[PDB]
Amino acid sequence: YSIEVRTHSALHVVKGAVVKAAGSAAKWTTSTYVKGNKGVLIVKAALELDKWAWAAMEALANEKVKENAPIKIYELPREEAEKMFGEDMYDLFPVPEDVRILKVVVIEDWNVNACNKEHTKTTGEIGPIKIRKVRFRKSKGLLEIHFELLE
Ligand SMILES: [Zn+2]
Repeated sequence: YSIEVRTHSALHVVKGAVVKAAGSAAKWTTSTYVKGNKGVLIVKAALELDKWAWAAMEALANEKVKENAPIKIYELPREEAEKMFGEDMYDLFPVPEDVRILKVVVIEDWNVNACNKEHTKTTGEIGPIKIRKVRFRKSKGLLEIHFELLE
């Protein structure tokens, strides 16, 4: 696999970790990016989290990785997808109304996201995930998770 394919799959794993560590008050992604072996996940955060969160997120992310869980894909009609997954599968960008069929990524009881990119078949292929930075921006109610993979 491409390092960026892996880093991108890691976004899904890391997102799930953030939600598990912080609950549903940090579950809406505003934006993300992948550059080589590095990725950044930014989510809306209603609350500042405790001193254990950063470490908790990294631990949870890596645990999901060794679990080597399958990264499922459902390519369904938009209406069926929305019924099956709800608004949860969307990020905070608009998905043109003419897109009537969605590819949605599912890591069972971890993360659900409408995404048309390539992914690893399982979480184990991602390798160790390292979170070198977590920045909470109080006034904007935004939480940034910076992480990186091994090439
Ligand atoms: Zn994706």
